[PDB]
Amino acid sequence: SGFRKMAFPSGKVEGCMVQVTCGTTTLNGLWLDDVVYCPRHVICTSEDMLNPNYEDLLIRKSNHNFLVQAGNVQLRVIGHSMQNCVLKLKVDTANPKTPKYKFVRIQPGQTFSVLACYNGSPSGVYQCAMRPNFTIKGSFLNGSAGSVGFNIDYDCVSFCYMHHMELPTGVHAGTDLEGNFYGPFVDRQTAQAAGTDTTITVNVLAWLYAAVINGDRWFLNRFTTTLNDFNLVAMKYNYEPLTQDHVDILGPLSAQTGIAVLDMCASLKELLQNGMNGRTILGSALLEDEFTPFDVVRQCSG
Repeated sequence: SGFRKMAFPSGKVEGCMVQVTCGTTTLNGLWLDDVVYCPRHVICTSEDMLNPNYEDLLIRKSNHNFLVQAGNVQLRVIGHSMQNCVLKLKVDTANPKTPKYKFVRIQPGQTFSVLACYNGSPSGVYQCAMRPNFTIKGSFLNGSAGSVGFNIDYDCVSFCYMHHMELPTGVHAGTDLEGNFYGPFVDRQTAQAAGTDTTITVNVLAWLYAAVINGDRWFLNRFTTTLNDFNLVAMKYNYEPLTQDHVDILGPLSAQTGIAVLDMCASLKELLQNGMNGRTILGSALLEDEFTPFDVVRQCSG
């Protein structure tokens, strides 16, 4: 029993982490086969980040200007190109520790693990969600750019995030491993406010089911509700609409607990309207929305 925010084991990703320096900026790169992926603002000085012409800055750079280090060992760069907001550095040595891997672009509300790095060296791993406004609430310091987010199926690593930017409000923005940003953000130091965020309703419900499985049951009321009536109340508290697809995803958790999804919705309605009255659920005093139905199944019935 018990329930915690759990990341995937990072080992397979740790063996891919390298350090990339170009002139004076230093950050993290991802080494798969004979290519190193990193954020293109490795070629930016602090000055020209306010509005950079990436094409103009890159043309002045040689292969030899890219200093790529895998621990101690230097890696000779023999080619470079720019794909959207990432750089692909071809090296003459393929990473012997390359796992089986995919590149995927995830959906708002999905979760993944982050291996935060500095100077190519992993420092910690944590779990977070892609917010509905396409930010992530990470923990990042300066030089963390190039850290990646991922999921691990069985032996296969699905890379879904590379870190680029910190927004003035303290949330973070990045790309998939093809260099396309999530949401309307750019790797320019200008004004770019996040959209207003919302709560990931399907995740809150999954976390309520996890509570029941572990034995926190005090919030279960005796009522039921329609999907439309639930979505009217969820709208008012800034919750994402719940769809029949979300209801279908919650099915196994419903079967395991004996509680129909619309019944759990009625219980969550009451929590929304009345609050928690100073009680806790799975050790938390607020409604947690960064556990997907799959994270709940992985940790409870697994």
